[PDB]
Amino acid sequence: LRPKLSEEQQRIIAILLDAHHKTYDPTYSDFCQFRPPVRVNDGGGSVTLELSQLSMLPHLADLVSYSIQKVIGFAKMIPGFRDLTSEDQIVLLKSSAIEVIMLRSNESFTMDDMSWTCGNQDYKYRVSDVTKAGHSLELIEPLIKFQVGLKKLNLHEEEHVLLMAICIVSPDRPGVQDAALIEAIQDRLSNTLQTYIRCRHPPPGSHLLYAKMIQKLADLRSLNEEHSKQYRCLSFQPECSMKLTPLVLEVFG
Ligand SMILES: C=C1/C(=C\C=C2/CCC[C@]3(C)[C@@H]([C@H](C)/C=C/C=C/C(O)(CC)CC)CC[C@@H]23)C[C@@H](O)C[C@@H]1O
Repeated sequence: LRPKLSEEQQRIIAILLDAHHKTYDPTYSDFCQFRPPVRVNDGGGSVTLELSQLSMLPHLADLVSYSIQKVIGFAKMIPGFRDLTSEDQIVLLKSSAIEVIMLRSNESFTMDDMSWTCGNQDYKYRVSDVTKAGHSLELIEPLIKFQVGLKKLNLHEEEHVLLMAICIVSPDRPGVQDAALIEAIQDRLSNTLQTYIRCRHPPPGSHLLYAKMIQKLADLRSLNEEHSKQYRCLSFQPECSMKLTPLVLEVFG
């Protein structure tokens, strides 16, 4: 059976599409306002050098901070999000923030050269730029693998925004008070996505896609954990906090 999207489901999708268009600039016209990217000579990928300089940390910290502000705006527009207590809202935003950033970044990721291209050469981020920000291959390599796998699913924008919404409203986040409400909200998003795929998504791969999408959410949890480990070590570097921003410090600190 392939039931049609209900009126409510169509409206949910329309709201999510609109929320993403208001919170995701595909021209990347605000990036010049961030602290400029600085790329030093580190051909050897020296952990010591990278840690002593962190030349890309200020720029990427601003990009991530800017993105967190956009994700918050996006979340507030998710049907049902505002019915939760602010306490539960904060908990969900903090624990999913980096996952949504990795998800939403897929839009700027290109398989031409395995990089995130955001306009001109100055705003093209490769593996080497991330190591210059203080992170190691243990997080970077799986991150790239994740980006390629997500790209290959060739998701419609409707499925892309539904996945980010589902990612944010997870009942199994450490610290949630009303897990039942959150689960109710997530199920409504999940059924919408499942219905949309069977309904609007053409073959090959008509089915299976949902499972593949749910699996990516699991993958994210792992990246979340690894990023968290590396951020901690990174905060051990003296004078590091000044290279970040208050928002990043509170969300990952
Ligand atoms: C943000 C974006 C973005 C790209 C994302 C990138 C490319 C550079 C390295 C990033 C930022 C990784 C990287 C491992 C995370 C780095 C974060 C560093 C910190 O640990 C702070 C969390 C130190 C500053 C995660 C996503 C990825 C560009 C646009 O698509 C909008 C999106 O919305």
